Amino acid sequence: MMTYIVFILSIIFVMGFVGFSSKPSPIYGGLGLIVSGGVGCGIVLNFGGSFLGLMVFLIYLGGMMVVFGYTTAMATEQYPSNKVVLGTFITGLLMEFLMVYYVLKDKEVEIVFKFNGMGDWVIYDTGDSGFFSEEAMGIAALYSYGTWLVIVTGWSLLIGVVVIMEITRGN
Amino acid sequence: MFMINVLTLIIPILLAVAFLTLVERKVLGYMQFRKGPNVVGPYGLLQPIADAIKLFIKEPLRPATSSISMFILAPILALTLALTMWIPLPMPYPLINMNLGVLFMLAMSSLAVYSILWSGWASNSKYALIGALRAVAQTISYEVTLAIILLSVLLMNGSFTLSTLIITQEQVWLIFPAWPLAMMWFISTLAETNRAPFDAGPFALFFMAEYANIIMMNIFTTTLFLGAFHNPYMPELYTINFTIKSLLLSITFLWIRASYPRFRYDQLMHLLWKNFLPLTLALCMWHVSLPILLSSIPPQT
Amino acid sequence: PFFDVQKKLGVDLDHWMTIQSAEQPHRIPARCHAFEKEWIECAHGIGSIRAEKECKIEFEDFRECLLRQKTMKRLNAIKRQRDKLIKEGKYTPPPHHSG
Amino acid sequence: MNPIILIIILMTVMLGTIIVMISTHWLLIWIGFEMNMLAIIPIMMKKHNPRATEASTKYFLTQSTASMLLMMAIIINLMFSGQWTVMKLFNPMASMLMTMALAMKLGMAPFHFWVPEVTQGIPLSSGLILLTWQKLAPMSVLYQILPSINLDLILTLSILSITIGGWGGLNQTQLRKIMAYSSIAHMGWMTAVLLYNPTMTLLNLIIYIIMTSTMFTLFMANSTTTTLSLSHTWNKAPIMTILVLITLLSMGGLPPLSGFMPKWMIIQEMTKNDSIILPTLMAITALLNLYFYMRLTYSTALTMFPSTNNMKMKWQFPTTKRMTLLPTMTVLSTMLLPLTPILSILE
Amino acid sequence: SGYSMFAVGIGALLFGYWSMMRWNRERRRLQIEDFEARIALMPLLQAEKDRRVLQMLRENLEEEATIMKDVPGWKVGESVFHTTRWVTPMMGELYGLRTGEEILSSTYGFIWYT
Amino acid sequence: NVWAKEPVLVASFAIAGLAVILPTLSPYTKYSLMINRATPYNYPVPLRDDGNMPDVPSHPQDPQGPSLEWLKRL
Amino acid sequence: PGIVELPSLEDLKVQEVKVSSSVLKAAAHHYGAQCDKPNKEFMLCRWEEKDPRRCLEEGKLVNQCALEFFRQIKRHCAEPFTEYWTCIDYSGLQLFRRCRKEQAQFDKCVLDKLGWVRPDLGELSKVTKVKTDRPLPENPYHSRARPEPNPEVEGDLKPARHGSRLFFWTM
Amino acid sequence: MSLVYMNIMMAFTVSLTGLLMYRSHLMSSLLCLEGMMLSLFILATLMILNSHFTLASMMPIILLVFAACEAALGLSLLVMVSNTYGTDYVQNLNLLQC
Amino acid sequence: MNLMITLLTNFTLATLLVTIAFWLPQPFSMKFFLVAITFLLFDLEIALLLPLPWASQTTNLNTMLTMALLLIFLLAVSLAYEWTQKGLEW
Repeated sequence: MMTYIVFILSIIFVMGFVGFSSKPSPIYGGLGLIVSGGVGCGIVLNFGGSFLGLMVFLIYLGGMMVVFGYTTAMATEQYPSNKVVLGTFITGLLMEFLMVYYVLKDKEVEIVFKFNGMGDWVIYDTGDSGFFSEEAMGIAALYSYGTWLVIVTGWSLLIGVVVIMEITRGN
Repeated sequence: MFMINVLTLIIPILLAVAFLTLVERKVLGYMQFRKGPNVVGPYGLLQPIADAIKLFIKEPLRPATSSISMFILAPILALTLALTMWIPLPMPYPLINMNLGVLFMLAMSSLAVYSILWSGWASNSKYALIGALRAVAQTISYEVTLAIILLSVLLMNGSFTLSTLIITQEQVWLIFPAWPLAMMWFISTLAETNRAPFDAGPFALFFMAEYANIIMMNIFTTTLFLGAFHNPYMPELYTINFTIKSLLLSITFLWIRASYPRFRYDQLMHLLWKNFLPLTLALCMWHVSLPILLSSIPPQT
Repeated sequence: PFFDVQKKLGVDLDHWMTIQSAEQPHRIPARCHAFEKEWIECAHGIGSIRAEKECKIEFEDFRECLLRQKTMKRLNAIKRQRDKLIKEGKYTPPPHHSG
Repeated sequence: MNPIILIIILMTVMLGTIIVMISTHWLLIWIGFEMNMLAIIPIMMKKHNPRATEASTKYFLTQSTASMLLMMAIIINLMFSGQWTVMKLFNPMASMLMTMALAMKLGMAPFHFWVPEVTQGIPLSSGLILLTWQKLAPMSVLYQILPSINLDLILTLSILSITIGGWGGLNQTQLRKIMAYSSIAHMGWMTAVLLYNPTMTLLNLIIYIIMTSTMFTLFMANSTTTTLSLSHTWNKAPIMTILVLITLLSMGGLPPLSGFMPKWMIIQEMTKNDSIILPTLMAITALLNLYFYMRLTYSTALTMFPSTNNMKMKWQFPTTKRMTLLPTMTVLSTMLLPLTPILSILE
Repeated sequence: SGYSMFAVGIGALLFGYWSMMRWNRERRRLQIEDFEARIALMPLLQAEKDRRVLQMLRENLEEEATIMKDVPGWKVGESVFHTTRWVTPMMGELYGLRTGEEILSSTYGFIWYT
Repeated sequence: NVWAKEPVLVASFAIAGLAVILPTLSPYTKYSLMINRATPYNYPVPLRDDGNMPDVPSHPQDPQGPSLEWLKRL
Repeated sequence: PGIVELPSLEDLKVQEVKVSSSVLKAAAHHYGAQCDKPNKEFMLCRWEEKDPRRCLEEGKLVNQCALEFFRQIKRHCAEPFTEYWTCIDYSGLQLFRRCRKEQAQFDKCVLDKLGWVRPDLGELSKVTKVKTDRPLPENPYHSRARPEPNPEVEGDLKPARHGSRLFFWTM
Repeated sequence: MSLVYMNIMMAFTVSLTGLLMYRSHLMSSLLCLEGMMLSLFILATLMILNSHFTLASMMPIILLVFAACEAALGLSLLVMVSNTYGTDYVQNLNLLQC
Repeated sequence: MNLMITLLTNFTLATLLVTIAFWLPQPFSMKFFLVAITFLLFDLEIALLLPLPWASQTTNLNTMLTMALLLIFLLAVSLAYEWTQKGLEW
């Protein structure tokens, strides 16, 4: 309910990554990655971020986690939580809270960097008169400039199809 | 006043779902020779509201102390998708003027597939789970076809903005420059609503999610291919004719629900891939190669 | 090896994605356009070591355009001094909307 | 496994290596490594044993995390001075992550735990193509980004690669694990020179690829996995014996034979700096990694192990394979001592 | 009736294409009128933009000259950069010490309006 | 023949073949390129006064410059 | 480094055009017709020299030209220009195709009492010359000179001195 | 220094450790690799958005399509491993020894 | 964040509804597997295709025509490849 909304969504993003990086059951991992992908889409849309951030949400949370949970469920289940997972989640939460505290009550945080501690509404553009939605025209390339690029991308996709059928018993 | 706008969106949809249940049951009763039933309530309305409170108050025979988190997240996701996804649908002036909304519709359809998978996993390792896995497959194999067909019918809009869609649909409709593509899209909507010919609790809430998804796809149909001319300083005319076309297409959706047998799953996947998917490719490359033929590329503003 | 069939055939497959200050699809600039134009025109025909020892000033200028490190440092020091003197109790400030 | 499909997959391996070589943009470097992975997985599992399945699994996990670490280093590079050119980097952390990604990509001693395992459970054609192309293609990228590397990275990984690929290797009777440990030793020998004169690195790459092609061709002529099978190939045919002799002694790096041109020219353009303790340490470890070559030779063609019969039956049927190119590669790999001023073929 | 149904389907299809072509060309005429609007309108807005950002810069430098008189170093208008060019400000040089409402309306206003 | 075996596939190949061939032979592709080129997104900048060009008209009403007319002229 | 120079508010006060966006969008083509002959001096100044705090005088001149244009449209024909912009106001995003009757009324008005032929589509295009008074600048990027050229190796080449000059293999 | 970059790089290191240390499963390891992919996607996309570097906005979409087909290959390999066994543990891969 | 307001209001309404509804009672097939991966690959190529209508206006329309037809033609090549090589059957 304040200005630091990109920071708050980044904090819940790191919350979700820890929440499935503590190695749970893989369907709970898929749930945690769904939460992380939703709030990361929120981050990239708050930088705006109109086209591409919701574009990938159709793929990343529209075409990937379905197959992930699919092959999760039909391969194995192992119906039983464990103390090591809860301990790793507590250590991840403690690392999160310690980084937040040393961003709040200090100036800079060094891993080997100098992060200026304030929610970045700045830097940001000074409202330039587009009238063409810059990133949409960006992705509206690949077709008048992307000669070699879409050729090798579609080529690798065709090879992906033939690789999948060969490994799953070509022909 | 914006939360009041939210409430005036989400209060009529529950009444819309329950009265859709009475309308589908009585129009089955006046297609197939069962002239009724209408005794409970005058012309049958107190029977749907009592059916809603009956599914509310029903004794549980309670099996449901298994996996609390997944069992509380599957119906909540299905109902929040089905209840939030009339926001970019441009009933005359939409609730949020999203710059791109049809891709947002497709993303929420895939999240409904996630909720189906979560209920299938919460169905506790069963032949019902294998049937739910087949339902996931026959729901996921049509978001290819629906997205590619949607892409080619918005290629005559030029942009995703959907107010450019209501601009394009004033002179003629979008059924005439794409009638086979709209036919295949309508069959894809029959597949995505998971109903005939294409086939634990709270059953009332997954029921709610199904019917709100159907009325979403019908309003999205009526915006996408049909409609009337919008008039500023008179939105009520567009509301009237939009509601009439959506109601007629929902009754025709019932009229195809009644009179066809179900398909075997081999025939369903064979049908999808080996009949729709090359024909979608061919109609889509022809709708790509037509604006360079007719000097009519649509103005992305 | 760094083969240059890229240059031999005369095909500009990889010289447009590459750097800023190229020809964007609509002829629009970047955020730090002129900084890279001056830096590249400084270090064009130079052997990448005296390019370090001679084109360093414009490179640091472009880096402080890109990340804006020292300018955010200055803004942060301004806000911290603002906080300590408003806690001390001097001039509840009317520079916003007034003087 | 139709021949059209095999021609397509080998053409995609060629295309991945060409896209690695030819581009001046980081995205095509990542796409080249990635397409090389995606194509080199079904050269493995040409059989259907679970050995090849688990080997492709191990290779996929290590190769893919190396690719993701590479992409992390490139995104840090664009966080700093922003352009997608293949040149000097602008962060020691980014060059650190990138050299560790390429070190996992082609094998160093903290990273080599996938190499003998993935070479054990695959046939010899897949091992040949993965050794030659997967150790050819990232050497181009290191050759392009050499002016911006912290030296302790390359040199610690190279010293450790030579000594671990030496020490691990005196305890394997399998052929493929011997060849994999030899590959690790030669990756170390190429990497240690890279900040001093990279012509030596590319020439050592050419020599090691020709040597490995001769080695795997002399194992493709007669299906052997253990040294006992090598002694039975002493018994069936005599020319395979003397060529295993000469190619093993040229893997060892002895002066009249053409495996000494890589080591000694590296010694030259290493010691025209003031590094002397590092050449003598590397070359004593080059004395060390010759012993398993020498016991291999004692098994094959110098002593004679007693052979089972049915060689009496195998004598009627001559070795009627086709070799890829055995005699040309043999005489070019072993008789190429006095053409050391073909060093300057390369600039 | 199969040939006749095929013929009437292709006829209605071609009629739809012709009408859509005509309406798209008139639509392109109207979009070129919109471009005329933004072209002829622009320099007045450019002048107002320049005056407003120079006004906030002079105000904020006077504010800094008041607020930092108790520190060593610190000249009042220190250019971070070395070259003497008008670099575009970063909205932190512009919208600083403003406390909340106006900076949320100006920075993130377009992102979560419409 | 093949019309009775798999008709929808043959219809798809036919409409696909016309989608490949047909954009060459058309009286409208050069019109498409002209319509698409002549819409100004950014500002058409003024430039320095004279190299004595018999072009670059000083008034936007002056007809000495390259303009479009075939929008209105069908 | 060298501190910045900014003009004070002794100069940065022109009486603004205090009309809103609707009427300013509606009055566009005639603003391009009568005025906007001397704005291209301002715009050429801005595009040649990338420095505001330099072309502000011409900004004052285009601002007074716009204010004189609106004073002239207030004095002469007509009063239903108010009707025209309040007709284009409530039409959402301002299409020029909704309220066209009053555009014809306004054009007949302005042809009756002022002239001012409407610019044809697309005659607010067509890159334009303008004469100036200030000179065209050298080095507008205020940067240093170029450091050093590289001494080019040219001329013919002799056969090498004794071949390789390696350990042996002389010639 | 755009503070959100700090927590996103922190999330990258979190997903990297989740990839590297992993117990008795491969689907969770591949899913953490997918999370690391998402981290690289978000980080590169915030960079390209704030820098207005418009022509090379192909990096996020091409990064994600290529690493998505990587994930597809990994799922096919996991299905092959679980086909030649009963389960898909990190255990029972103990053959083909070093 | 206004759609976040809508989403939060509908999530709270649905959550209160579900909590009232719950706190007031008063083997495997490989043929199943290939469909998901085939979905994954064709949906990735959909993600390549679908920024075509934003691209529909540019200076070089023939290059866009060529590469767009190459994209859909490769999609049809892969589909017809697995069609002829008897993969997706039952």
